[PDB]
Amino acid sequence: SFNQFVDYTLQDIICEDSTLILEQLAQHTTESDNISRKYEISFGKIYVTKPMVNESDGVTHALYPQEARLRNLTYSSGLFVDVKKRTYEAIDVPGRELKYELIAEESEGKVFIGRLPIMLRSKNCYLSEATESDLYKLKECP
Amino acid sequence: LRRKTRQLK
Amino acid sequence: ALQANQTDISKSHDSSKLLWATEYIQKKGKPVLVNELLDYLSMKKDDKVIELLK
Amino acid sequence: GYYELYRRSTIGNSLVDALDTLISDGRIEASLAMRVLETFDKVVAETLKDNTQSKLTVKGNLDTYGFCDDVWTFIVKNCQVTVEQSVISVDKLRIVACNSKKSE
Amino acid sequence: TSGIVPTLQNIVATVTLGCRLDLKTVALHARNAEYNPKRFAAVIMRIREPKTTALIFASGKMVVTGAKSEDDSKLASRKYARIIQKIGFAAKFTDFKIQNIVGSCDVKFPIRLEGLAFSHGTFSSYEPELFPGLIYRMVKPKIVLLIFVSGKIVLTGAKQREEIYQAFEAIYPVLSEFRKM
Amino acid sequence: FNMKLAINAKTITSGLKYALATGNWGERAGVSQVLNRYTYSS
Amino acid sequence: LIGCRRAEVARTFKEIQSLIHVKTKEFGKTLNIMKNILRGKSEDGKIDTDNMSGAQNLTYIPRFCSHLGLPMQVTTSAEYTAKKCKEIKEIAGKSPITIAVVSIYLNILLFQIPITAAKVGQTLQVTEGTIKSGYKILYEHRDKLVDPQLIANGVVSLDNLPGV
Amino acid sequence: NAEASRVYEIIVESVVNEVREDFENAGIDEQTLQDLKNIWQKKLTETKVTTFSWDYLISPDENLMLCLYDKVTRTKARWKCSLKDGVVTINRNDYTFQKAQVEAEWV
Amino acid sequence: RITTLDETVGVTMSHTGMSMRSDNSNFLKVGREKAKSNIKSIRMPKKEILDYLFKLFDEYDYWSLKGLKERTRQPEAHLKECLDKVATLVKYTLRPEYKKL
Repeated sequence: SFNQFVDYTLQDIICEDSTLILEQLAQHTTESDNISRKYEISFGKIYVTKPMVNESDGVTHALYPQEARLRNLTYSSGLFVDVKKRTYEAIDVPGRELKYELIAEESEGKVFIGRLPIMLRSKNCYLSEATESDLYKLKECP
Repeated sequence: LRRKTRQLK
Repeated sequence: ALQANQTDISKSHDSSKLLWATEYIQKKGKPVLVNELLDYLSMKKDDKVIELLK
Repeated sequence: GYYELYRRSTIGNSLVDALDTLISDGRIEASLAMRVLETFDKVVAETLKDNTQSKLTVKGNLDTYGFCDDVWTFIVKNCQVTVEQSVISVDKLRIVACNSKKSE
Repeated sequence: TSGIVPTLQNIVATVTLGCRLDLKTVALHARNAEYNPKRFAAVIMRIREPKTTALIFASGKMVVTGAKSEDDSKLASRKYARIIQKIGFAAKFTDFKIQNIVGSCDVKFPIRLEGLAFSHGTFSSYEPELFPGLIYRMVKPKIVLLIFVSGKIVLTGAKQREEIYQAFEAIYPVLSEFRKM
Repeated sequence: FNMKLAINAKTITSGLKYALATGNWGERAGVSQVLNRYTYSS
Repeated sequence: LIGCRRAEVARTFKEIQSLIHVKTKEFGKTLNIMKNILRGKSEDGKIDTDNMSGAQNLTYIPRFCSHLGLPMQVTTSAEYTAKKCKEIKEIAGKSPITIAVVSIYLNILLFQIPITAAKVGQTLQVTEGTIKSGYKILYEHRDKLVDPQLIANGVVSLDNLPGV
Repeated sequence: NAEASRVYEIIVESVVNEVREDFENAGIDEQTLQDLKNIWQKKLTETKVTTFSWDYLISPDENLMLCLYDKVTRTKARWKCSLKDGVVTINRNDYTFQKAQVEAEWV
Repeated sequence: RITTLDETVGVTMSHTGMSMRSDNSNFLKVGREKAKSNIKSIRMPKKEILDYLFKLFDEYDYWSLKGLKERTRQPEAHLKECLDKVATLVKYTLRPEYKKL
């Protein structure tokens, strides 16, 4: 159940309300200010890292289940999403429908959106690819 | 006037 | 420089002349004859601003 | 609007003498002459901005500077002027410059 | 004890006339003038033999700077007043007070700024990643000292020549105690 | 506009931790329990 | 910034400026005033310790190397190099950020990690010329900037550092 | 200077060509353009400036340059000016430049 | 399937939180767009600005403060002194003494 959620459900959830549009109307106050802006933020693919922990000093290193249990830490990985920021503007002539046009500003980076706890012995856990000898090295019970 | 800020779905 | 700095009393609008004349009138302890005004604004003959003042 | 400083140059001074000489002859209206000078600034500004590429540098010692109404006024004494090649020795070179950013 | 006396580098003095001036007239008829009301609200004037700058305002106030001596400033201030007089405006010399004196010197050895910043933490303010120089605000007299790793000291805030000498003589012992190596 | 402040990672991190640390499925009870490790069969 | 300093995890001015947008002049003046207030109320009734010192360069090294993904062994060598880097007067007066970055760069080339300076300065936002400019000063004192134990064991040799 | 002469020919040509409309507004005859063109040209060659196709206060033969300034700065004893699109006259010789650099030390 | 990042964890997190790298995006920099435009002015002689106001009022009988400043391009301080002496606020309008002419 967890593998299905992480593999497919996470992407689907973000692909429902990915687009956020803010519309700034003409705000007719003078003939020198008649342009209407439209700023759009869209969420693309989502990436998941291996389990990791960030310390107080800001150093991040791979976290294994044994250390998490002893250090009272949460066994979780990081979530990243590609964000595209687009802005549209057009000349808002009074009493007419607008035709928004791309204004040559389409930024397109990875944004951290929180940490997802990882179930042990899952596709995203370190113990899924570990053999019996590897588990003994990691102080994990086969 | 308007609120000069609105969201389109 | 001061002589050239002094702007000609021929203002764009007659209203401007009256405002200065009224300000000049108010700063006098006693009423001032028209002769004093003529010295202030270089319009000796009967000017519309003078009539507007009345 | 275009500045009238160019009227002090050789081409501007010659035009003033020519127009004024005709004014004395009575063959040109005084008001019309003013219109010519106003258009003279436009053409000189346009051609200078578009049809020149020479570069010259002047090095010397300043003897007097001045700024007022967005117009600097420098006087460089014992300065060497090079064009593009050949240096020119100048005892006293006065500089007058107006705004590069046109004032509307 | 130190055996080295700091050398003055800048003196900021102010003079007044009590008369109103026409900046535009002065700018057009003055040798060295710089009047930009959009940028600054005064006319900047410079002189050559003393090499000093003065900011003459419409209220008759001046701020002479760049003078290397008290007497040299007097000659500069008098010449500045004479220049105004020669223009035609009513200008008379008035109270001349020095508002700030800047001095510099060198101790000729490195100083452990961390040690000074710790022991004398009530006065020092050392921010390595913002300004590479320690700022020591001496309490008596009121003078601000800039201490550099190379052993260069900048003194600013003194109003008389005696205070700057006293400050350095009173700071050398506390500087030698923290000398590097 | 600062993207680092526009996106608050604390929202997702705490929301998942809180719902998992405790049994409160929100912002149902007893959804999450401390795993019993008394014996293998348990 | 004060809170981070008290926790021995002090950040840099640039790091704080990334989130809170305030020009350095106001930032510096406010910090100095704030420190004075703490000192004033400390005597009234502590507040600062050896950590309160502005430089405290040793704290920055673990995070900077982590951003580059270097192993812990390289981090320890950089810490030793930075600690001994304060004995040179020509580098001691430099900014701690440059001191740490250049020290990290020296260790990066010492262990032969395939990471170019073009990316080290891009990640840490330090001019490459400054890194290389500081390397020349730091290149003349290499013998005193390498841990004796590391060279004694044989893990790193002074001949692995390119010379100009 | 060949470049200076070429620009001067352009300036005079532009003035006469552009000013025709205004003169027709004044109702003056066509020959006045020829007279203005002739008299102006003779004055230029008369000046013999270049070859042509045809105290503490402020108090041709004088060398003067008229131009525009892009940015002027100073460092405590030195004035540096970046000028462009100007005409200069030195020792009865005239030159034109797209850009110019001034580097003088204020004693 | 979701994509997993195989890079070092310390590298992936170098762009998160308080990082030495500075943002170089120009998106929605509203403060930057208008804060850049800034220019000062100077109070001109009364005898000239005062005339300018009367011609301006003749063009339109109800002029806003922002429009008035844009046309005059002078500090509000001096303008306020002359504006009150000539006009009144209900939008400023010329006083009946001069308007009724």
